[PDB]
Amino acid sequence: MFYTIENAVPIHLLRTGDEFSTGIYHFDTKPLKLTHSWQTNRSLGLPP
Amino acid sequence: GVGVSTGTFNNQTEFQYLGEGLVRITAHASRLIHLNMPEHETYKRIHVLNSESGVAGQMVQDDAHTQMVTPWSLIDANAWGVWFNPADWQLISNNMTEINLVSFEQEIFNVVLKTITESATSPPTKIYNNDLTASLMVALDTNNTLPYTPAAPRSETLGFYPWLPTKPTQYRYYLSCIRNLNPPTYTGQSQQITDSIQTGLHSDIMFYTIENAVPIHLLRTGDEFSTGIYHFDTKPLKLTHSWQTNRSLGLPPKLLTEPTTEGDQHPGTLPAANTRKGYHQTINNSYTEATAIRPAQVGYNTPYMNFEYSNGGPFLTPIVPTADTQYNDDEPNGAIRFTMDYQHGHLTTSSQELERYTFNPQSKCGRAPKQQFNQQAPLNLENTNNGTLLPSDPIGGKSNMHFMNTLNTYGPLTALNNTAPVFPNGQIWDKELDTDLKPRLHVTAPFVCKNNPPGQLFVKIAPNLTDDFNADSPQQPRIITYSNFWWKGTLTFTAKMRSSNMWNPIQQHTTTAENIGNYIPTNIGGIRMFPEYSQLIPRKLY
Repeated sequence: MFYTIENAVPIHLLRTGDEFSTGIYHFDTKPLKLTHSWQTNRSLGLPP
Repeated sequence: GVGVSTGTFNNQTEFQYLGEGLVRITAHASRLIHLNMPEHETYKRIHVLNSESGVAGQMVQDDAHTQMVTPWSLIDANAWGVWFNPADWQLISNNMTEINLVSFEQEIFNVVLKTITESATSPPTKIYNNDLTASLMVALDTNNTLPYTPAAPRSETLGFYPWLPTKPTQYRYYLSCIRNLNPPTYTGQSQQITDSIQTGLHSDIMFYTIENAVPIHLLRTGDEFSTGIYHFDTKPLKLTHSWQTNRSLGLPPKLLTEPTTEGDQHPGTLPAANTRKGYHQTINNSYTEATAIRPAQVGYNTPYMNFEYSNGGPFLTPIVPTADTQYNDDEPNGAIRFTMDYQHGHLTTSSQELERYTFNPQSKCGRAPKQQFNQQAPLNLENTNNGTLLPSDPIGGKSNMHFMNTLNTYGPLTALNNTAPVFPNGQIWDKELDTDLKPRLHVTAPFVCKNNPPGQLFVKIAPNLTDDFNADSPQQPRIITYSNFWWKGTLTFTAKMRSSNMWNPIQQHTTTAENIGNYIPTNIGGIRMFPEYSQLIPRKLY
């Protein structure tokens, strides 16, 4: 697999007075939990 | 509303048949519940360390952990025995190909609270009054804030009998442990086993309170209460068993010699190996059945009797329960041994308490490790004691631990089957483990709620304070009180009828003059509810 920036993507030239901006990408991602579980098999269900 | 009944008793089993062959199995279950006044009005955080836990070998016997003992009692009816009776089961399993959870609703009624006054006038006489005004506390954790604790796996469900009263159990959940058992031992050896436990990592402490997380309804004799009407979102359950194994998948090799004499004795002949044609997931120009291309892996060996150890301690690594092979193995095939109770089957009368009985699902998948084996590099029909691992080879130097004990064959190619419904002690639905990645099924029960599971029903007798104040003191004294209140639940399923496709008749559970005894009372009033196979209808797999 031999890729080339030049060969696969259009390149913008920028002089001091120039600017550039990504569009606005939207993610499609499974939300991330900010909580931790603790229970282990020895802690699941109805205690004897 | 003192002298008026709030609800109604009904323990009928309605089987509505609809178009295209579906059925609205509606199970009504009523039962007279009895509740005693909680003996310790507080929330206790107890540990548990058994002498047995800290001994050479007896590690498997470890019972350590921490309990949050609440003053509340729980009403769990999640267990087949609650809803159906022997006949019901026979019908459903003998004729439905699949069945699924639909709606469920409980209802508590005809509450009655009772005071008990002591009269030690010579012989200890008991006087029973009615505290018309006292109340019965009821709480419904709709959102499941309180830790889920199915009763079924500890036969602490409601009584599988409509004509017999029953008791709800003490609600107590698990709390973080920091169990220590280093290091494992073996029956004989002398070593110093450290056996400790200290309430888990602070960051993992979960201390719930019925009072703090759920609104509680007070109920006086004339009061009533009812769950809404919960709807399940569950993967339908198959009531049929597969049989085909990898040695029974696809196009059987064509024979060249059909027998000429009656009897399963005389078989047919297959052309020699070599001359056979087709795919091979091996090199040798000879195509054998054991070594033949199959769609996938039906079943899989799960390292058996393996004990894993995480914070809370050591524990057995669960195995998907599937039917045993002709070499009744069980333990490696996750068989499930239930223990009955004077209220969940098992002759009410019998002198000995509880019953045994192990269970084996019908779907054939399981294995017979005492048979399995491995060969090296280019296979080679005709082993090399050196290039062949056997079911009797010493692993890691121990003369009885063979490779199978450590062998795990799970893979993308694995095709597996779900647990089976176990009438009656079996659990029915189950909450899903809130982990980022979920399990493909549970062993506990066959139904796992995709959404939020039905709510836990809590009960506790309202403290009947005396005149000897409260507060400004440890444990408060109160009038001895108790309650008799009825309960009615309505569990609704959906199932499909079966149909004659093949030529031969199939399995079906029936009455033999040698078992009716089990479905008939005793000359004294004994009743049994011995468990029965389920999923007894044959099914193609490929």
